[PDB]
Formats: sequence, structure tokens, C-alpha cells
Amino acid sequence: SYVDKIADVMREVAEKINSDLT
Amino acid sequence: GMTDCEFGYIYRLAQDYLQCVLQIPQPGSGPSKTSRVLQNVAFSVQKEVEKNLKSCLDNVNVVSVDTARTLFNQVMEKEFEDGIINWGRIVTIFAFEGILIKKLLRQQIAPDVDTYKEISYFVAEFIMNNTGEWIRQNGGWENGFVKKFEPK
Repeated sequence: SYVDKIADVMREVAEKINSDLT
Repeated sequence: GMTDCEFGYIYRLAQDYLQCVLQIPQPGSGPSKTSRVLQNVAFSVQKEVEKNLKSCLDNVNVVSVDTARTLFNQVMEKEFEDGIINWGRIVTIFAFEGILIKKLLRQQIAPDVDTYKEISYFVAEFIMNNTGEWIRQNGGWENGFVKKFEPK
């Protein structure tokens, strides 16, 4: 689904945010 | 505090962020320190998500609040389907409502002055009911999010 493509980018950026804190 | 996971506080956060995106800060001394910290982090995320989804989002015409709500709900369900909650994911919720309000600004068929309040509302609904317990257990906004994301 096209929703999956959006959610995938959201998941990826979210974990970059968590890791980028350090 | 522990009660900042209740609806009213989260709604204010969601509304504050959309008012920042739309460049209509409301009069007063300004938003809370939570909102002030959230606005830079969420906007940085928003610009990156907009970049990484330019083609995908250009193929979606967000012509109404109902379209925005249904899309928001579907994206949120997929994003959180693995059961994982963390501050990065919560920040992306705010970034996504900023994306939606920008697309509504260009494509909404019947604009209403309270559109951003309607978007903020169902955003706060989702945050509270789907992440509120995790937020509370991790210090809430003041003792969790701000402590981790504020300048050192």
C-alpha cells in the first residue's frame, strides 16, 4: 500500500532521531 | 508533570506546532518550554520526511480534513504496528501533522479557519490513546522529552 511507503520513511527517520541524540 | 499525558496538554502541543508551521503564533509570552523544544526537533524531522517522500506525497491530494484524518490514521497504524514506542516516533507524529497542514493549505477544497484545530485534535487523540502510557512511564513531556532533547 502507498501508506506503507510513508510509514517506512517515518520509522526510519524516527530511529535516526533516537540514535542521533548521541 | 505526570498529568501532561492528558488530552489538554497534548492538544496544546499539537496546536502549537501547527501554529508554528502556519506562521500564526498566538499572542502572549509564548509557548511552553516543551513546545519550544519540540518545534525545532519536529521541524527538522518534517523537512527530512518531506524530502524523502516528495514523489509519494505529490501523488496524494489532501483535499479535505477527512482525507487528512484517514491518511493520518492509516500512516500511524502502520508506523506503530510493531508495538514499539519511543520519542523519535512520537516526534514524527508532529512532523506528519505539519506535512498534512501544508498540503491542505495548497489543496483543501473547502478551507475553514479552524482546520488546523481539527487536525491537532485527532493528532492529540492518537498520541494520548496509543502512546500516552509509554510517555507517562518515561517522564512525560517535561521530565522525559524535554530532558532528552533540550540543549546541553
